[PDB]
Amino acid sequence: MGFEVVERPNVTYNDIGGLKKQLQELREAIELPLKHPELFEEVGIDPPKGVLLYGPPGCGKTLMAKAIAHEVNATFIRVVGSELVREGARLVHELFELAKEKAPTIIFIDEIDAIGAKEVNRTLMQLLAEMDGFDPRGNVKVIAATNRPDILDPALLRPGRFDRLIEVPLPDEFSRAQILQIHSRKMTTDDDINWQELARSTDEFNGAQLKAVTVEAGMIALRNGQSSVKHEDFVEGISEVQARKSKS
Ligand SMILES: Nc1ncnc2c1ncn2[C@@H]1O[C@H](COP(=O)(O)OP(=O)(O)OP(=O)(O)O)[C@@H](O)[C@H]1O
Repeated sequence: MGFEVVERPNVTYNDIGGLKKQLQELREAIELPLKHPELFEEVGIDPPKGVLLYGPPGCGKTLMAKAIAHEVNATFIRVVGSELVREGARLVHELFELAKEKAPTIIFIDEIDAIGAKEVNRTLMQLLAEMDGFDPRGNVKVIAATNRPDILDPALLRPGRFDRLIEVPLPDEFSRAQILQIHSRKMTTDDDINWQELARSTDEFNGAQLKAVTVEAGMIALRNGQSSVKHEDFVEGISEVQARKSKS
């Protein structure tokens, strides 16, 4: 095993709420040079080998990464940084070898800070070696995620590495309403549902907690033997997810 391999992920840009601007930057960074690498050679600019997504948990970094891979017909391989801390230089190598074999590939490195906090450590040094190894205009791209871009060893941020940075922030009020709608699409909801009030009531929620709200709302409707989900069900679901946060 070692790291998640997904032959072709079934996630699209329509599954992502809000994030239009940051999704566009990532598409311009990875999708454009994959679909039309010849343009980047004509103009004489090396596209980025690594894109670092940063921001708080559950705001859709992983989503975006899977969605890119889908659009561009690539394999998606995921490693978790905290799992790479024990060996593991060997594992980073096997990762990039496989990724080349199953190319086109999108490598997603979660929690990169676990490995690259600031003659460097042996696992981190493999990541550096592997990225200097493969060339841009090539068809293996790396995407990394972290809370703390400030705590990263500046060696990761040097040219030819993760020299393209995108902030993936908490959803704004409009985004939150989209996120709830998106995760309610498979589920019959009343016409009388006020998505925008629900969005006002979820100040500081992330995408994962908004999805969880949809899930509890659906579960409350079930326990009540309803055949559709009511506004008051979403309001109780918000209240439940807020309770769980408090129970870290
Ligand atoms: N903008 C969004 N639109 C739709 N769903 C979202 C969004 N953000 C988060 N979610 C939901 O929450 C779940 C977790 O999100 P995701 O794993 O992408 O967050 P993250 O930024 O990768 O956090 P981390 O990598 O630190 O765990 C996803 O499965 C997704 O379904």
